[PDB]
Amino acid sequence: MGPLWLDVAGYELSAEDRAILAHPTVGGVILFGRNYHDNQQLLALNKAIRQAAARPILIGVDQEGGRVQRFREGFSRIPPAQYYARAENGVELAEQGGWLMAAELIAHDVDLSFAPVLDMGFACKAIGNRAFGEDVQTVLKHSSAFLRGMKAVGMATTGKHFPGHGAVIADHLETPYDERETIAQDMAIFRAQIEAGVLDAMMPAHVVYPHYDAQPASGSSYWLKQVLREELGFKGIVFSDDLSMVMGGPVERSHQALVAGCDMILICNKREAAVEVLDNLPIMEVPQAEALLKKQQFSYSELKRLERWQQASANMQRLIEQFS
Repeated sequence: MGPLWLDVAGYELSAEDRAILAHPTVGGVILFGRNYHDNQQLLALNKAIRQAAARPILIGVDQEGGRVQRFREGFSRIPPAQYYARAENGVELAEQGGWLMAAELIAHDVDLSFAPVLDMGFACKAIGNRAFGEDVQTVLKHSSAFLRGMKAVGMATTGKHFPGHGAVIADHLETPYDERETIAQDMAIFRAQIEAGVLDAMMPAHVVYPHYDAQPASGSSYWLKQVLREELGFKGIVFSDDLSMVMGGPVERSHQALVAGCDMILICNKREAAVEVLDNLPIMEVPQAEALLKKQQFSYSELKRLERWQQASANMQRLIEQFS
């Protein structure tokens, strides 16, 4: 695997997608709703992706439940992360949620979902009910549960959005700011999940914490190195934010993400810029990214035979209905 995650246009690989997936700078492919028509089509495309790379490669997606579920039709609907803690059954249900979400991606040949959201609070319009809670305990208590489900089926985990996007309650510049003099609680959540060793990966917030550092966390040496590696001893993979959203052109920016301390970089919704990176960036391997590869393998028929799937999909459906 190389460092670059990119995307494709639709339901099937084009000639150009194929030539690009064979380039050793690509490490992974991130799928969106636009790449999903139906269960069999999804399987066929993921099979075509792995085939064109002729080498291990990652297939990722943002499948959190609720406001962010790329694949809905033909899947179990997963509730907003927020709901779990509102049932008096929350830990039990969050785990089922995480297990069901993870299990079904895997059943369709996807390695990982970019989750869980470890942000605190609901006031950030963009995070909202994507968060597990408004306080450190609620959040830790329920995302640990979601985390454990993911891991039970062999799915690598990704805490986002470090060091915490849940209080970004402002908005007329290009980059979002969070001007608190301290974000100690928001970050205590990432710290504990790191210490417990339950995250394989971490996605940084594209947010400036002016009290701390001038750069957006996703592109900040302080946040990704001093804080994330040195102060917290995180040992997993570090993603960049989508490098499409100062620093220079595509290849200039990627280079900064990497120097800032990202192990991998995402370039979405801009094919020309991904290609510019493939053509001009010196080749680097990210072998430790092998750790994100899904660890189990099964089909959707085999899965739908576990009592566990039958309970979980029934229990998620009613959890959703319970809080319309």
